[PDB]
Amino acid sequence: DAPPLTLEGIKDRVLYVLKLYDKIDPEKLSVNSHFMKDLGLDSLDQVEIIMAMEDEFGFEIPDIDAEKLMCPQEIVDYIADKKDVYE
Amino acid sequence: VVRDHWIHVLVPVGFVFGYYLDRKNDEKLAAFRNKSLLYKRELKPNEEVTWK
Amino acid sequence: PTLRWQEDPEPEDENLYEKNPDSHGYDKDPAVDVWNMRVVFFFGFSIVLVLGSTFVAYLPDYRMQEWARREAERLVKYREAHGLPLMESNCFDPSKIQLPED
Amino acid sequence: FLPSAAYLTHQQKVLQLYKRALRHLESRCVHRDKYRYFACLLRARFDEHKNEKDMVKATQLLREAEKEFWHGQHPQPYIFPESPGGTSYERYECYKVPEWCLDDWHPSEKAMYPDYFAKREQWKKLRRESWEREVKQLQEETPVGGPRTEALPPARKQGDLPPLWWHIVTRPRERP
Amino acid sequence: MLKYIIPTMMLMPLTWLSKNSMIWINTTLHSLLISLTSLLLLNQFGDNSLNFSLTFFSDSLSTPLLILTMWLLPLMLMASQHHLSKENLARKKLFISMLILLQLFLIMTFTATELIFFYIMFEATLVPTLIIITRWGNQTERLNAGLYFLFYTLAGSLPLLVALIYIQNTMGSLNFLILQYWVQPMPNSWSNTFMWLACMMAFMVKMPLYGLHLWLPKAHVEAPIAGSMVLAAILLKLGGYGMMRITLLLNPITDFMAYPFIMLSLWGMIMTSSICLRQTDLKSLIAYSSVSHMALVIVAILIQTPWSYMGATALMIAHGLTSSMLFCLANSNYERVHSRTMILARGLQTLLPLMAAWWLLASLTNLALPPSINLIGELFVVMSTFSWSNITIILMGLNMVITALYSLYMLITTQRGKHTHHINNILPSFTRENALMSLHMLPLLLLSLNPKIILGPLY
Amino acid sequence: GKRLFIIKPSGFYDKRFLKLLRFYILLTGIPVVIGITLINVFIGEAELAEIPEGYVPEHWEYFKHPIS
Repeated sequence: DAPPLTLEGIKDRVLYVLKLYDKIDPEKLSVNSHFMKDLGLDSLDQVEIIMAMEDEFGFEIPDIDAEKLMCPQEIVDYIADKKDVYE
Repeated sequence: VVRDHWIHVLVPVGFVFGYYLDRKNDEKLAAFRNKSLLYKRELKPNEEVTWK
Repeated sequence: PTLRWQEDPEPEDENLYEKNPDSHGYDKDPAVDVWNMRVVFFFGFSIVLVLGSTFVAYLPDYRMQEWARREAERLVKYREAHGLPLMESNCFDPSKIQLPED
Repeated sequence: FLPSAAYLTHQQKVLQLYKRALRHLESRCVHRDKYRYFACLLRARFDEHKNEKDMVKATQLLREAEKEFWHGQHPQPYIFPESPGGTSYERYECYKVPEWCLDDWHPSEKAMYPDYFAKREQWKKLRRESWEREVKQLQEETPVGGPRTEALPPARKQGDLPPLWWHIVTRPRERP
Repeated sequence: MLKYIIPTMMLMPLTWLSKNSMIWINTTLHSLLISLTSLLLLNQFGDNSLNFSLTFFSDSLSTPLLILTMWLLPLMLMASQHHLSKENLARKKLFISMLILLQLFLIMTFTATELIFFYIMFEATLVPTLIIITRWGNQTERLNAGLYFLFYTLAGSLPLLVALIYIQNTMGSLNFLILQYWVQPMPNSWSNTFMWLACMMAFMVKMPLYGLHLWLPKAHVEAPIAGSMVLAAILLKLGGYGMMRITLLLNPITDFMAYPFIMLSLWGMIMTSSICLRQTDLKSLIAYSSVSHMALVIVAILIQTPWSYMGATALMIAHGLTSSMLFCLANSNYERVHSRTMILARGLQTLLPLMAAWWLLASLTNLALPPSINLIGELFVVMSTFSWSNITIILMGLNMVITALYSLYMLITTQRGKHTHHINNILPSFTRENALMSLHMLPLLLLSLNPKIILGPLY
Repeated sequence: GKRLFIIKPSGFYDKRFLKLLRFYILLTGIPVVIGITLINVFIGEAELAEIPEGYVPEHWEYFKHPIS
């Protein structure tokens, strides 16, 4: 029970499940994008996104962090911290 | 090799000494040599002893 | 303006390792610790433990056990071969007894 | 009870309620489709009075929401098998050996693994090389006579490592 | 027997005229030689005791205890370094010679014939233990520990002398056979009640019974390891040995006058097993465990069945080995961290991965794992007390359950779940402590195979 | 380029102690068992006869096993 994770792979999987989400566009979907400034979605659907990451990868993230991710790059960084992603 | 160290040889000498003195004390306690009703045979065949 | 003491700052926690990585139990004298290991095993197990195990595994009949086994065998065989009931009660002879009277 | 501030806020309190109610609705509801329906219904129920300029009616509705939530929770809320309370709770803690060990080995095994221990020795020289001056100066330099916070500033000054990092970096890998 | 007395004397000037790095091999080697020398003793057979003089003799109660003492000395002597090896040479020599004089009066005490000689050698057993625990008591209340110790043991053991002199000048001499072969029953006058109360109460103090068990815990938490092992194993089972001898007299009134002490022992056994479930200071849990096992011993002594005496002496020897071992492991943990508390030193399944095997083995012997001797003892005592009364088995089984739980809590509290990761000073296990564990738990399993030796006179 | 580095406590002191323990029990565990095997394969235990007429034994010549 050890499939190897990598940074490009986790980036692709997180961007896949963000692009599959409804009320964003596949055009203006950047890695360095805000969940507050440019995507314009609210805190509620932001924590729906946080729930999507928790339900995909298989672990909770605490609410001391769920205040303050707000961008996909720090999402990738935080699952990189939970998983310690090197071979 | 005795005068090399005499410190290490002391307690077997002491054990043999205590053993010999217990032999001498039990031989001083040589009453009822055959006078029991349960352990009584004749002195046989050579020399007059049943325990020493 | 006062201390009440004058001694060393204490203690100095000596790791007994990190000067001898091959070290046995006690302090950093290198040879005599190996001598301590050799004496506490060779004169503590190699001459005490297995020899004591043989010496106490068998010895004569402690509290007359198998003597009593074979003696009871012969006595019950006698008391079957001469008809009288085995283990006669009243172990002392009632002819040699005197009850005080009323 | 949190490291950042002295309280959460009203906003994050409502938010944690939403996360808990949504998680309990997962634990209540199998088959995932009626789950998705009821989750959108719960989203609409919070959409009914999101834009109250009032505050006291908002927190009173928060308290009544907690009452209807605690009446309607689940006996086994669906805790993930990595969370505390869950199935794992440091499941492979058998091999989570701290790294102040592995230097108390006999030099035979230090000859068995030479390059790792050479690089570990230069890690420890990196640790001691910048331990006193920069780290203790940045700790006794910035804050007030009372610290009054549980964060700590980085070493943005010029060079070396942010302070108090050793037992943060050198942790077990959480699956050995 | 003087063949055992006089080399124990001649092991003392050995320690004086050996030098630095020279006392140690001499003392340890020669004490192991004396262990073989008393392993030679076991000859005892059939009809009676065996008389090693007009002055000394050995009952078969005395043979395994005497062999246990001469086994326990070199183990103890190796155990009592690394906490005094950095002290002075003359003080170290004084410590070793104190232990040798201590063992000498223990052999004097176990091989007694007359009860007055037994009493003199009883308090001669007392006086080195005092000096050891007070000089190396290693904590701030060794003062109060030694003071409580000596005043409890003397002031309990003081009228015992008067009662024995009264028996001396009302029934002739005090050889154990002439205490036997001539003893007549003594009726229920109140002077007989006070005489029985004096003798039995002095040894009650020395067991301890429940109303006088706070003698013990200060005297073990503020003692060095050598005096603690001496005190626990040899002194408590020596008190049991003394009551086992002197209970031959005064059987026609012990039935009428033994009712409060049994009930005190039973309810206090339950209370003591309860009190060692929740305390800190891990060293003291073994002490209250010892109070629990000695309460079971006292139940076994005051009921007067041969079943009871066989179970009593087996419980004595097995609990002596268990308590001495477990004190040595607690000293190992205190050598690791300078705490003595329970909740601090944690983890240690990862680190020192075979120290935990010895903790597990000691904890399961204290559980009374079933081939061991401790279950043999406890089981025959439960059988004899159920023949005593059809009701006391509630207390015995509830003792068994709470004993299981606190022994297991001792196991999985300090050595299970998570290291506190601010320790970072504990060394990997030395060869010495592993050798001490191996000297403990080879003879316990080897007697677990063949236990027909250690049963008492009523074999 | 796959394998990683486990962090063990130690192997040296532990395996050294147990190697010394098996060696220092085995050094007189083997010749004593060989000796008692030679005893009960050569020297004989005893036979089950009775007391001869007009002859007293020692306090030995009483026991089954010869080493006892």
